[PDB]
Amino acid sequence: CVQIIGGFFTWTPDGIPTLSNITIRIPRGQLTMIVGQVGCGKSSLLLATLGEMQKVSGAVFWGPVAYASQKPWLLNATVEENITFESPFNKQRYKMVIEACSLQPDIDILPHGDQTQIGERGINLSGGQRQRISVARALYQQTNVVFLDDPFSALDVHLSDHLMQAGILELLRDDKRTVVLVTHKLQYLPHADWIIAMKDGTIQREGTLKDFQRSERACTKYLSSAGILLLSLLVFSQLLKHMVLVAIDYWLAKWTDSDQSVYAMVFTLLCSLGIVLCLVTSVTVEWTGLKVAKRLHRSLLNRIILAPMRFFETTPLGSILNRFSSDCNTIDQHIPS
Amino acid sequence: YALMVSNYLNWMVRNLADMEIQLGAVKRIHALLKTEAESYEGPSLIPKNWPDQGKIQIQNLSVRYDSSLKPVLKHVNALISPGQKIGICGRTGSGKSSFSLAFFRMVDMFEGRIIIDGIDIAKLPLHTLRSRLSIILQDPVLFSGTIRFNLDPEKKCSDSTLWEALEIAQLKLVVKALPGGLDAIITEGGENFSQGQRQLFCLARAFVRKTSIFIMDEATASIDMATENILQKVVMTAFADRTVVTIAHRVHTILSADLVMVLKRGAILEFDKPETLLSQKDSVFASFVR
Ligand SMILES: Nc1ncnc2c1ncn2[C@@H]1O[C@H](COP(=O)(O)OP(=O)(O)O)[C@@H](O)[C@H]1O
Ligand SMILES: Nc1ncnc2c1ncn2[C@@H]1O[C@H](COP(=O)(O)OP(=O)(O)O)[C@@H](O)[C@H]1O
Ligand SMILES: [Mg+2]
Ligand SMILES: [Mg+2]
Repeated sequence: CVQIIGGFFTWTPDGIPTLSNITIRIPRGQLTMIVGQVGCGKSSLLLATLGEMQKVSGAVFWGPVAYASQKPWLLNATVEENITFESPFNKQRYKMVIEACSLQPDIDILPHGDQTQIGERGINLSGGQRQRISVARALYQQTNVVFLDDPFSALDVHLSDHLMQAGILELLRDDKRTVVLVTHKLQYLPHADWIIAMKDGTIQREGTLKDFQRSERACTKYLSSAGILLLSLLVFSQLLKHMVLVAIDYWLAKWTDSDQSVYAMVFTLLCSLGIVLCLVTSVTVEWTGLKVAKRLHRSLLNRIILAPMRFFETTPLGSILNRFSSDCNTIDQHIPS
Repeated sequence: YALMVSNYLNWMVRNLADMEIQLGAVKRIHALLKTEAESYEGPSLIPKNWPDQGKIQIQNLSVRYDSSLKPVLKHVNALISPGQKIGICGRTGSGKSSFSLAFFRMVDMFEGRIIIDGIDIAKLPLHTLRSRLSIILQDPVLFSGTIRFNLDPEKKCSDSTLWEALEIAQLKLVVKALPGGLDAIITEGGENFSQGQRQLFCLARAFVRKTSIFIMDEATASIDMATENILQKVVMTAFADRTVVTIAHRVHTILSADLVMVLKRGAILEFDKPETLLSQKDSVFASFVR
């Protein structure tokens, strides 16, 4: 049984708390409905019971616990993999978990009948599909205690009825596992053994039901954005500088092995020409880089803004963002040098 | 020059390889630029203020998410009188969220006609169509910043207006209990607010928008029934002089409405009288569900 005596914790090293004086006993093979208004530490009680949040002052006792959180998540893998979760496959077990989760028809409707590569976070899945998949994961695994954090938000009346009747009452209660399910519906109350009413982080009443009811194409546009006048000046200045550099060295070579003032003036003139031309080259290169950077970014953002929702759902968002950041950083800081 | 180039050769080869890699980077940017076919907005009905009369009518409507794929809606026909609350029901995959997304022209393969006060998209760009309605989603999103930025990014509201909008949306007490009431720092999602509170903040956006037509896709998704009933009563008393179309998996909310339509496998059917709509189906789709 899961035991808690003297619950007390807050979400900081120091601060006013939301967990205050919680006492709860959860015997095995028993259903427990936590209920209460919005913001009554239901998920927080679930996480503190999970040991993920060790209370400041209080005792809590009960292991590897399966758990489907209030905001589900999927792995970069296949559906079968998201439901196995490193556990070996089973012929009847997997089919039972699938046929209890109201998930086989939708799975077979998918483009790949199974092993469909679930996109990042599950974009190519619907709202209820991801919730059903998370519940299937938490329901397929072998463990004692299962926490279900509102697994009925993104389901209708009929799917919720079938799922609660098949998996929670027939499949879970079969092996006499322990179930802590937190939601708010009508059908579930007459089925559970314990009821826990929360209010402002405190347990209002406590116990079983009866006692509770008795209680009170790429470089072209790049060079065009660079500018047909700027890159041309860049190439021209580069070539001119290098012509000056080679010429001064050749002239000096022909002079050294020997109109001395003539050569002196020529050398002094070329030594200023070289620096003028090179300075011009560097300035032009930096200007070109900046222009490319900002025109490309402005084009990118207004190309993404004018996109239809089908394109946003279709495209993997991780690729969009990583291309954005990596490419823009490379262009801003690696392309000029 | 020989001793110079004997090193600058390897240097030059390395620089050329680097330029090639960076140019492939630029090429993937340019390939990303030109997709997302225009789908752009493109002035006779704009100069006239958008009518308050919420009379709408959809005739022979279909909808397809992807081009040349299976149809989601089929032979949709419905009408809605001005200033009347409209309820919609149906199972999963029935097409309610598709109905809402097509009401905003978010699905690019619709067939039929959508008339709103003798006015349709025949002379209107997409912006005036994005400003004419209000919509609350089943998927609550909240971007970081302050509460003023989530409630009104346009920054065109007085503090009393937002305080009243929160006190009407049943959210005032949990706002007052935070440091920096209207300036508390919100992070993307997080646990600063539970799912129900995010739903309430979406409701508050809807409150402050002050439009003529409302769409409510499961505002019941993560709200307790005890608070949800009184919240719906208050939201009906508040938005009395405007049309609201709801899709909730709660039975009582559907029950309180006058004109309720049930979406079928592909189609719909409308019914009005609460005593007639419950025995005409031979007590199958709306009575025993209640
Ligand atoms: N990590 C956190 N940081 C700050 N506040 C939190 C955190 N987690 C929970 N809370 C507060 O405690 C309450 C927990 O509410 P919750 O149990 O999740 O509601 P529900 O179960 O109905 O969705 C919320 O009101 C929230 O303000
Ligand atoms: N973004 C999408 N891309 C492709 N198909 C979709 C998309 N959204 C919904 N569908 C399909 O439309 C059908 C029902 O639409 P939907 O609006 O999701 O109904 P509901 O709101 O009741 O879940 C489903 O069979 C689903 O496969
Ligand atoms: Mg919760
Ligand atoms: Mg939906």
